[PDB]
Amino acid sequence: KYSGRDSLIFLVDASKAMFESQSEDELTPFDMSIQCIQSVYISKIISSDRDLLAVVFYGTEKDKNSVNFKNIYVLQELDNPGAKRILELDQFKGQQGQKRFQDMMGHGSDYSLSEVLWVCANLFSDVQFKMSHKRIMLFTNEDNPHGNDSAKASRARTKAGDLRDTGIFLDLMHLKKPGGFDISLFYRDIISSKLEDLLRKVRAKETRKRALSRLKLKLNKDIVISVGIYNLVQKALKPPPIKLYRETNEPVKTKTRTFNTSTGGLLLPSDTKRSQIYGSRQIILEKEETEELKRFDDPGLMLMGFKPLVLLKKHHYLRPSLFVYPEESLVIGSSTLFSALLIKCLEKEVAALCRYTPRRNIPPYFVALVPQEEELDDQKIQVTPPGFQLVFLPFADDKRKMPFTEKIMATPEQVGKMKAIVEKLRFTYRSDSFENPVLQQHFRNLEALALDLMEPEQAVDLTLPKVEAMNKRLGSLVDEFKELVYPPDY
Amino acid sequence: NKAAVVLCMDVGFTMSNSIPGIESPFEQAKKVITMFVQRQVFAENKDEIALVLFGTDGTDNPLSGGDQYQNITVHRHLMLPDFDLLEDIESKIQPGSQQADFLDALIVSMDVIQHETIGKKFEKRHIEIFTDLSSRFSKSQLDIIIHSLKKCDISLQFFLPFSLGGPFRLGGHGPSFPLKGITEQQKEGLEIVKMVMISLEGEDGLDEIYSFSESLRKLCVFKKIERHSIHWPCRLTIGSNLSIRIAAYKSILQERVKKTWTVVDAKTLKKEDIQKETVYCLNDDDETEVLKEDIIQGFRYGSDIVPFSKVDEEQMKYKSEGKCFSVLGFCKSSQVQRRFFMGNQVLKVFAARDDEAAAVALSSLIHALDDLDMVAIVRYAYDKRANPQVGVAFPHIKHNYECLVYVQLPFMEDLRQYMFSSLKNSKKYAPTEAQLNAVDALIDSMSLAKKDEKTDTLEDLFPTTKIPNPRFQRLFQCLLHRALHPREPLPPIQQHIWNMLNPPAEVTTKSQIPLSKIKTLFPLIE
Amino acid sequence: SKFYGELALKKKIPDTVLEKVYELLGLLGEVHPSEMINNAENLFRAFLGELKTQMTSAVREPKLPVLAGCLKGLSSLLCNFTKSMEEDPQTSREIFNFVLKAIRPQIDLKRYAVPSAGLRLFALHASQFSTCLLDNYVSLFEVLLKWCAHTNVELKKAALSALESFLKQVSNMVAKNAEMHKNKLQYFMEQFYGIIRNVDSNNKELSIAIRGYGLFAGPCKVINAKDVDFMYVELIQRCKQMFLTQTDTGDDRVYQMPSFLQSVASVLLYLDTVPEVYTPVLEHLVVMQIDSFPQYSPKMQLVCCR
DNA sequence: GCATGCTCTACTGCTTCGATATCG
DNA sequence: AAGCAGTAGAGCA
DNA sequence: TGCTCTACTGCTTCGATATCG
DNA sequence: AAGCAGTAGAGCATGC
Repeated sequence: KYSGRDSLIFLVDASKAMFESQSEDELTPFDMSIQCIQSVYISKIISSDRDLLAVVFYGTEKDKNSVNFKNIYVLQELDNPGAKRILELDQFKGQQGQKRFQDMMGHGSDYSLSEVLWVCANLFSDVQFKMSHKRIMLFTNEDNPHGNDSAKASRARTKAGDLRDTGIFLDLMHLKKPGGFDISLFYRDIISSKLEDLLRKVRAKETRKRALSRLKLKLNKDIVISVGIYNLVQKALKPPPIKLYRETNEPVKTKTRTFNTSTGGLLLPSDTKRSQIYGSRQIILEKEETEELKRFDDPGLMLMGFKPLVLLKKHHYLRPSLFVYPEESLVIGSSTLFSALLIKCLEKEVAALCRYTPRRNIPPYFVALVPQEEELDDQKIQVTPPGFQLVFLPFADDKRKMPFTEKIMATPEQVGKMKAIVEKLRFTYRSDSFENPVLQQHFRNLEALALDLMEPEQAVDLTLPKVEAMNKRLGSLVDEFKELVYPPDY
Repeated sequence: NKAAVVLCMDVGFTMSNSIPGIESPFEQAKKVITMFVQRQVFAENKDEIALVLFGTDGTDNPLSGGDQYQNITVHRHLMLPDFDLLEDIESKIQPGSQQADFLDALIVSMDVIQHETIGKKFEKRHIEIFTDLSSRFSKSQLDIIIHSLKKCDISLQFFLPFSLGGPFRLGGHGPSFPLKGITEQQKEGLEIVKMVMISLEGEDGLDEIYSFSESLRKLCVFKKIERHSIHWPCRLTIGSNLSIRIAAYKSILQERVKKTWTVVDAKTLKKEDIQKETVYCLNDDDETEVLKEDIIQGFRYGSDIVPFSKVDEEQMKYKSEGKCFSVLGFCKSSQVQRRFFMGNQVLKVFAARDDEAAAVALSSLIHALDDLDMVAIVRYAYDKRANPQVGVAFPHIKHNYECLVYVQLPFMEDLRQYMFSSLKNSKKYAPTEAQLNAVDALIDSMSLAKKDEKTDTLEDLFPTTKIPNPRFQRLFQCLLHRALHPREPLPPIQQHIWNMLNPPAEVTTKSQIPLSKIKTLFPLIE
Repeated sequence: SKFYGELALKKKIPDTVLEKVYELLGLLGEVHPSEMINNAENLFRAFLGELKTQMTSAVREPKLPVLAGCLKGLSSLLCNFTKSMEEDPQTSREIFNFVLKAIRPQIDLKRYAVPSAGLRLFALHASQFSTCLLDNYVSLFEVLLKWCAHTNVELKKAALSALESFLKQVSNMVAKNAEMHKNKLQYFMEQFYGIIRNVDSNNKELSIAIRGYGLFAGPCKVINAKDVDFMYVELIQRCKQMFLTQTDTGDDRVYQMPSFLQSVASVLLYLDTVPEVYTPVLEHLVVMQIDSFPQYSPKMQLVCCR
């Protein structure tokens, strides 16, 4: 589903022991859980801001819900992330926050059972949108809540079977009571530890999958194939700057007009023409003629023969390259021809040339279509799309020219020294992780007025190089590498 | 700067010659010249054009004796061209020819440029020369005019007719001469202009000559007339202190027009009697129309809207301390792929000037870097207003120039990656072997590259890097027609446009029976 | 002033509210035309400019419902501010060319909204364009006689009204001129002959034939004064053995009397030298009409009394 | 045989979000 | 609407 | 008389504006 | 471009 969304219930344990400091003086797992919750909401307020969230504490003294069972108390309903809801969730830190929890509910009772899974299910059974993922991240520690009676455990695993009947997926975050894999108890016929990822690897992203265009390619005049033209380097920037009326915190929604032929009144857009002026002579047109003269072809792609992959140099480009793929929605069974043409293009290295008009009215541009094949292994490592890529070519006034009158020689001694320098400064390039300085400091600067913690967190620059960590990686060959064959000496 | 372009025009006797059975060359001549004039007027550049014409039945020349300077008409002078010259060139479709010579047009035009060059700066000049190379000429003076053309510091480009020595329309990625298109005057004139052009320039003189066929589909009408580019100086740094002063120029960019459509109301044919404005109107309710000093530039956050309009972000904005061209590092892996380039312009960091020991140091740098797949990851910015961007610096070792070419790169906010259903392991979408051989015959018989001459360097026609773009051309000719023909509807687009923009139909005739094989072999389409 | 300032802003309104604001600018001009006496000129221009920039264009499908809105808006505005051809034979024929393009069929599409608007435009107002209907009457009659057999309830009786107003408008104009329209009169009368002598089903072709026959029995008495006398004899001799003799008592063919009676009245108003043999047939006819009441329908139940 | 009671699915149109040409 | 370096006219001389 | 400022200036950068699928 | 609903030309069963 495209406009479908994903829910998330955060279940927090507070009966006896997770409120304990583990006889330590570093941190309590309760405030660790509240750290994780506040970080995932401060991430998904700008990353994926239409998911459905909820947070439920179980086991305490009071109970407020819609079914009125004991030891189950919620604070938030399934909704969008609300900045007011996180400004009321941030107060549960420190000793006074623990005291605030203790004097608004306390904790401790003969706590829940199957019934907290029941209130999760009836929390899911009410919201009328579309659902795709339904995960429960439970925050608990112990490995036998059925430490005295077997009917509790039997009805708990039967209730988990009935929740996996409709398939609601729960996978807890186990706390570090041994710091890892030692307490491997019988909490395994319910589900099918790592928290630094949730703490800081979700800073500012966006997620979407649309299509941007659904065109057709014509080979001769009668070979029509239906393709979709996706974009894969979105070139994002900041959300738009809304205008606001001053005091009452409201938008403006301004208007515009045109009038005043030195008589006053109001003129409609029906009496409007366009013009161009050269000195004295002005060529006058109507707007229909202005939009008419940019008409050269139908919307579509036009085949113009083939080419081998040797002349289209990577010096040539003008556009973020798109991606194209066949769909069996318009023309029935065209992926068969596409799979055959893909097979012979990857077997005979050939790449096509085409003429492009994407929208319903546009001057053409020449494109080249390059084949591409997937890569895979056992971990579902799907990293490259099977299909075609569109490189865009310039026409006439783009390739300018330099004055061209410069040529000097060199002498082969510096090749090995430069090899030593590049092998000192050698690294595999990346897989990700060169995040945006301006956007990162902007979203943290917005966060500073959002949650009013203290101040702008200075978002650390990453585009700069570590000058000392390449100074000491280099060494004292800098001055000889300057003046080994070229001394300035003023 | 400023240039003084000269044109030489022949509508002489053989230019009044008939067809071969297809079309006349005189209308091609007038189409080429009117193309040059509309581009060099509608470019709004600062330049002087002069035209000279021979092949009429009059005599307009300050020197004219007998047959020496006979029918040599200096119709035009070195002025800024306007609509008057194109009015004249769609008022000169008459053949109307008496003529004897075409060599002396060059020297009378060069002499009137000698008598014109007073005061202004003319660093460069070009003449485009349109003789017919088949009428009678004379062998009177050659050494003086060769030395004058070598010494005048003015470039020249000559224009042959459509032949050199199937359905040729104007030019369509096809043949020039039908079966044999030469006479004896064409033989002696072509070998004489070949020896003059060889002695003038040399090897580029083999291609310093153009017909009407492929000079229509190439911008070789523009050579040493425009200013080259704009110089960019900076200082490259590697590590702490490897500051080398480096010059750089821009390259291929998505070109755009430089004229604004102007709003004109009806009944006035004017602009200044139009006030176009916006009103700041708080609606929300029954309206209370507000002023501009109520405006908090509020932003969106989740489910609310927050202030910090203007001066707060002027305080806590982002800086990156001036211009910078640093090197992050290098990478020996060739894992920067072909599909992540993401740039609205590409750069050539080139050299410096003024006793370029710095540029021979960069020549040493790139003559080291060129041997292996080791690239550079440059951090670039322009000023404090500019934004920082990392990108690839490709090596480029060539004959005359040694370049490094810089392209931008994505950040890990611009990538997106989602799952696709692959097609190799299919249960319904398997193509069979007769259909495989059909598409193999398709990709055979629809090719464009051909190899020959026993050296196996590739010969490929249809270069979609020299073909001009149709958009500003069609806009310019539609402007000219609505300027002169005062109330007619807009014409159809011209046929030499589609002559430039059409494929060679012989590959379609080669693969027509494959297309029938596809239609009769493959399963259902629609 | 508010709903005239409202539509001159940027093109953002999704066209179906533009339909109702056009019709409101019309209806507001229909009722109370003593407040918009100085600003009823430019509403013509704001309807017409939208008509041009919606209709004359060689690109994009025409915005459909805005045309129906603007057309019935001009229908509401054409009363009380009539710019007829008697002082301006330019804007009138301009509006007529626009409405002829609106009724220009050229295609067999569906959801007949805009030619329905054009039909009732030509119906409810027709006398404003005197001089520019005397040459395209074959074309108008052809497209209307195609539209009256559309097998649609809401469009057929909207076509009939434009048809009858067209005949009633051409009648006075073919009367008041001098002797030049014998071809037009004979062409109309011979097409009415060829329609009254079809025998398959078409009751409506028969009725429109009788109605035009009656409306043209008026201006025939100009020079001849004999064809008038042959007329009404043709009428009774055709009418009597069509409902009074048989299909009189039990049938479905009694839905036709007001046509015959309106025609007989229209010839008898300006007839001279009465025959005085057929009035004992005329009496049996009209008493059969007064008897034949309760198997009727309103909007026919009122014109039977008419 | 003309004017009503009763179903009916394809067409079109508005909203939501995202992408690209534009004057300054 | 904002900045950055090139390129012909003043001011002390 | 040459250097040193100096208002302009082409030309570039995002930025709010407009169009559409 | 996705999607979301609701009108409406178009037929069937029925009365006077």
